Amino acid sequence: YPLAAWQVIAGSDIKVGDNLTTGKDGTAVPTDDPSTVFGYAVEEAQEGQLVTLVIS
Amino acid sequence: RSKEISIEVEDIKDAGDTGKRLLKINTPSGARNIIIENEDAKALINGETTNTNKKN
Repeated sequence: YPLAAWQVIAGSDIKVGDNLTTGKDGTAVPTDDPSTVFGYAVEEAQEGQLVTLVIS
Repeated sequence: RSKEISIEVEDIKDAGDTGKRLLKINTPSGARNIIIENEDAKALINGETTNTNKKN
């Protein structure tokens, strides 16, 4: 059901607007390397917390 | 929506003519054929000289 945004567990400290990629064990982590980017956060999250991100 | 968007050599808008020929080339011999214009010098570098190449 093509979603514009996902709720994904954070693998590390994510700030608002950070581009996200896969981390270890399927968690989401910040990235500065385009092509690994699958979306970006619209929420801030510590570690192991869920974070809403918009896929892009 | 894919993962990599593998561009082609001609997508690189500020590549030079020799630069694009080199990027496309597959072997060192092909690269030498692009780079060395003097046929006698090319023959020396290829380790394959005729008597005319040697005189020149």
